[PDB]
Amino acid sequence: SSKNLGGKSSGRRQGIKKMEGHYVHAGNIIATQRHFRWHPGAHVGVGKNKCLYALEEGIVRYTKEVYVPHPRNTEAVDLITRLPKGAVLYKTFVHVVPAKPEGTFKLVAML
Amino acid sequence: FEMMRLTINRSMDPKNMFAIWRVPAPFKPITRKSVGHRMGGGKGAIDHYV
RNA sequence: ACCUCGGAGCAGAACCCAACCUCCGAGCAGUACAUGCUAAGACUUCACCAGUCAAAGCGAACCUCAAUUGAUCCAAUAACUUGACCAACGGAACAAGUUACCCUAGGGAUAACAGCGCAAUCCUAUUCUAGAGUCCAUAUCAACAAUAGGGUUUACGACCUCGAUGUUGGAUCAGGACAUCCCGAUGGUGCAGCCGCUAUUAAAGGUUCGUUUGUUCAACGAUUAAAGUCCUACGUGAUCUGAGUUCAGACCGGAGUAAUCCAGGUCGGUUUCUAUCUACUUUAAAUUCCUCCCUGUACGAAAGGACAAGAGAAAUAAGGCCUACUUCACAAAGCGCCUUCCCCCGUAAAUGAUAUCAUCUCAACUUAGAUACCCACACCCACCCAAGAACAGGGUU
RNA sequence: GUACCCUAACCGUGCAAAGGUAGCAUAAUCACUUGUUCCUUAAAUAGGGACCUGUAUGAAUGGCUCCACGAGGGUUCAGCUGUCUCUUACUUUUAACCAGUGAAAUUGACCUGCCCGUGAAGAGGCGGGCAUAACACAGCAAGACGAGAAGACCCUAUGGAGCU
RNA sequence: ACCCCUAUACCUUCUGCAUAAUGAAUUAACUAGAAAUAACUUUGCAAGGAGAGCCAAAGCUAAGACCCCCGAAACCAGACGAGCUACCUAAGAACAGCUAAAAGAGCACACCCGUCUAUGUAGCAAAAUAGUGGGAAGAUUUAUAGGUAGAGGCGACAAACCUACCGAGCCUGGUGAUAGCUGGUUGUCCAAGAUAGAAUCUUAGUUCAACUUUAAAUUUGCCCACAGAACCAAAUCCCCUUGUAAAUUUAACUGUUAGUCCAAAGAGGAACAGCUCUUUGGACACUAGGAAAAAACCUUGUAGAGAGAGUAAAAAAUUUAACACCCAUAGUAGGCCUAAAAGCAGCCACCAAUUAAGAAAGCGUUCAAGCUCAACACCCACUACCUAAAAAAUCCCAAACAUAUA
Ligand SMILES: C[NH+](C)c1cc(NC(=O)CNC(C)(C)C)c(O)c2c1C[C@H]1C[C@H]3[C@H]([NH+](C)C)C(O)=C(C(N)=O)C(=O)[C@@]3(O)C(O)=C1C2=O
Ligand SMILES: [Mg+2]
Ligand SMILES: [Mg+2]
Ligand SMILES: [Mg+2]
Ligand SMILES: [Mg+2]
Ligand SMILES: [Mg+2]
Ligand SMILES: [Mg+2]
Ligand SMILES: [Mg+2]
Ligand SMILES: [Mg+2]
Ligand SMILES: [Mg+2]
Ligand SMILES: [Mg+2]
Ligand SMILES: [Mg+2]
Ligand SMILES: [Mg+2]
Ligand SMILES: [Mg+2]
Ligand SMILES: [Mg+2]
Ligand SMILES: [Mg+2]
Ligand SMILES: [Mg+2]
Ligand SMILES: [Mg+2]
Ligand SMILES: [Mg+2]
Ligand SMILES: [Mg+2]
Ligand SMILES: [Mg+2]
Ligand SMILES: [Mg+2]
Ligand SMILES: [Mg+2]
Ligand SMILES: [Mg+2]
Ligand SMILES: [Mg+2]
Ligand SMILES: [Mg+2]
Ligand SMILES: [Mg+2]
Ligand SMILES: [Mg+2]
Ligand SMILES: [Mg+2]
Ligand SMILES: [Mg+2]
Ligand SMILES: [Mg+2]
Ligand SMILES: [Mg+2]
Ligand SMILES: [Mg+2]
Ligand SMILES: [Mg+2]
Ligand SMILES: [Mg+2]
Ligand SMILES: [Mg+2]
Ligand SMILES: [Mg+2]
Ligand SMILES: [Mg+2]
Ligand SMILES: [Mg+2]
Ligand SMILES: [Mg+2]
Ligand SMILES: [Mg+2]
Ligand SMILES: [Mg+2]
Ligand SMILES: [Mg+2]
Ligand SMILES: [Mg+2]
Ligand SMILES: [Mg+2]
Repeated sequence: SSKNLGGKSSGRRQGIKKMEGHYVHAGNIIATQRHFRWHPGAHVGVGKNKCLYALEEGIVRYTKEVYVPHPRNTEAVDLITRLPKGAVLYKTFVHVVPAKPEGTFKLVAML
Repeated sequence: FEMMRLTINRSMDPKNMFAIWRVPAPFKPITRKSVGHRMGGGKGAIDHYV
């Protein structure tokens, strides 16, 4: 018998690839996730499988910030506009603190 | 449950005593395979509840 | 039954994590037509293949979804591109059955018998006191349920053995347990007696012949004091059998196109071994039934009808012997004759304290409660023997 | 569905090429199965006679009777007898002793005991106990998972072969 | 010399063998690791090297050093076989006696065959002997020659027979067939060394990873501080110190990829299994001591000699059931229901006299009647340990011991 079939898929190997304080170069994938567990913050972009990658080069910091969705996000705005007064949502965000300056001015000629 | 209910209902005095359960009805299902079956071949059908 | 892909649990919190584990799905659809080009940095389903995200830049504008899928060769095409339920989904370009006529290499890595583990099932004992038993739980039986035990069934597991652990019943010989079928002792009874029912103790002794069936079993006939339950590699095939069962022949019914097959029936069908080692090869106390009397007594309204004590007669079992009978004949035998001797423990009572009564006492205490056989020992060359395989032994006056 | 049970001469409906006819029948026949009844026996899962959709009989896959015949399978009367109750006696062979000649399978080494326990789960060899001078000859078959044949069943192998 | 003490042959195979798993009587002799691509080491020469050809952004040339033995059933080619047997051809031979005289007739020799039994089973015999049997004038038996041959013959189909193993003869060759399977694989000494997984006509194998080994180069590797990792338990991830000395990369390969118990979290099954499946962690497949013997439990690891010493783990404890004495009139057969139900079938109430008794707590009666408890008095005082089994098969199993200072 045993009429249950399927369920043989392997693990997705998702989750955090870069924790706190890890030095991260530009484009490095920080986290891979099936749902929005960690949200993109400062200098962190999100890819269409909801992956999180660094837009700048620096230090990964996880913070907890208030959640204000876009006014075109219909279901999220519905949850907001049904929330009770005095309450605010909080989400875990991922930031990259840029370590290097954008560039320097240096002498090249003595015209 | 039948042992408890019959014994207490027989021995109690319904004019000056009262009894209640503090245990819910049998809900957890216990399954038994067929008699003489070899190991494997799926999980057995639900037999009773505890 | 499944074989590929995805989601959830198992796997609670980085990752990963199995089962012929528990559930749910997938082999698309919809939009767009820049769903263009190019390129830092990364992720990765534990390998590889495959898969995934993406800054900047050029050029424009001002994708949803969870899986939704298939390598290489090769084929089609001018090119760009496009080809499998290759679903056994890392895919052989294209190949089914059957074999008891079978063969080989291996496997106790793996089944059948046996052992072992376990005890679901099976069996037993207790606890509880519903109920049945006119009344009455506990003379007897016993529901729901609990505790404990056994290893006789059917399984389940796959640990020894496949460079063989031979098999069902039967013969022969039995060893053991007691959860006793009979005989012994005792307590209770809804035990008047005879019979019973139930429980405690007892394993010395015993436990039949036949018809059908290969049967273990089962049914039936005739008895008996009883015709026990088991274990012993379902005791025992280098002691036997081979009726059955699962080799080669064949038939019937059925299945299949056929070969062939049936956990269906039927007829037939080779059972080897010179014993090396261990072990062993003469250990004298017997039980039971029946008859008579007790006695038509006890008991009982009657019908029925004992237990003790004692006498006799057998039967079997063990040991032995030939007077007669019988097979037979300087003798060996049974179908014949002779002999056969102790208890056994469950409990029932007396006195009497802890507890100045009582109380049978895990109180001190009282009562019920073997002998036999054998026994000396360089006459020995040789002969004889009721002694003996050889050896040994007895006699030789 | 239809004549108290059973059973339909009967009616209705559907499919097929035809819907098993005569005969026999619990079979050398799937399960029921030791079918029911009579004979045979003291007693019958046997044998013979009868009934019977045989729910899987059946007509040259030949059906059913019948005369002879059969080292075919089954039953039986009577007799016979050691088949047995229940075994005994003798002779021959074998046997055992003396003499002559003289193999084979087997064999890790052995100075090769019993009980209980243990352990790759059944011990001569391990643990605890018990027993124990040495060595021949005859006999037995309980054990040495005894000897023989790289299991005749079962499974495996991208091993074979015969047949359809 | 034995007696005392210690001590479960070896090889292979395996999760694990004293195993009652394999092989081996013993002696002597014979009998099993062949090589490339690269790499590494050591030379020579060097932007070139090599005795043409080739390679070259330090290379090239030369050397060293590395890859076993035995075994199938089979398949094909060419020969040799019908002096046995299957069938056939040529020409022969045998069949007493009796019934009836005709017969694929009957009894029955010779003769042919082989039904049943027993013996034999390395035998007398690689199929026999003894008795018992079927046939014995025919589709019989038999001597001689010849024929049909293997992708075949021949067959009154047994898939029989074809020179003593014919589901396809035998011999030679291909051939040293092939074997993911079994067996075996030979001096000494030291060192490092234990198992995530994925694919696969694959699960008895292999390739990649993982682990392991060697040689190099380099700098961090393990242990970890705070802060940090999500909505719908134990812990882990990350990680500076600190304690330590390893780690990564480069080069070159093998082998392991058929796994056991224990503790923990779970799953399947019976909240069975010395069961099966994952995960974390030990131990085992390596030593020693202990738990009796002993894989997996406990103690302990780095090697030798000693007739020294301190220790680790390390020896099971329990023995259970006495419980009072004395007393009892009565308002009433409380009311209702019922034939009666009287304290006691079922209902309502539960007052009330004696000093002190429930309009009755058990029994017991058809109902009654009866006898115990609760109550007076009595008195020393309720004396009150609050606990509980037994079975199997050869023969119980160390001997024993309560009392000399941890
Ligand atoms: C003992 N008999 C009944 C027998 C039984 C089986 N089957 C079993 O193993 C069955 N045993 C169980 C019941 C399963 C435990 C058997 O498998 C066999 C045989 C017989 C042999 C005879 C063989 C014979 N040789 C070897 C003595 C022979 O030469 C021939 C012949 N006709 O040439 C054979 O047929 C023979 O080899 C053979 O096939 C036998 C068996 O296979
Ligand atoms: Mg999953
Ligand atoms: Mg998986
Ligand atoms: Mg990867
Ligand atoms: Mg861009
Ligand atoms: Mg496949
Ligand atoms: Mg595949
Ligand atoms: Mg056959
Ligand atoms: Mg074989
Ligand atoms: Mg078994
Ligand atoms: Mg009652
Ligand atoms: Mg296993
Ligand atoms: Mg075997
Ligand atoms: Mg052997
Ligand atoms: Mg053997
Ligand atoms: Mg008893
Ligand atoms: Mg047996
Ligand atoms: Mg034997
Ligand atoms: Mg055979
Ligand atoms: Mg015959
Ligand atoms: Mg024999
Ligand atoms: Mg021996
Ligand atoms: Mg004939
Ligand atoms: Mg001699
Ligand atoms: Mg033993
Ligand atoms: Mg002897
Ligand atoms: Mg074999
Ligand atoms: Mg394979
Ligand atoms: Mg094994
Ligand atoms: Mg051992
Ligand atoms: Mg031995
Ligand atoms: Mg063996
Ligand atoms: Mg051995
Ligand atoms: Mg083997
Ligand atoms: Mg081939
Ligand atoms: Mg000829
Ligand atoms: Mg004739
Ligand atoms: Mg004749
Ligand atoms: Mg045939
Ligand atoms: Mg055949
Ligand atoms: Mg080879
Ligand atoms: Mg070492
Ligand atoms: Mg595969
Ligand atoms: Mg393989
Ligand atoms: Mg296991």
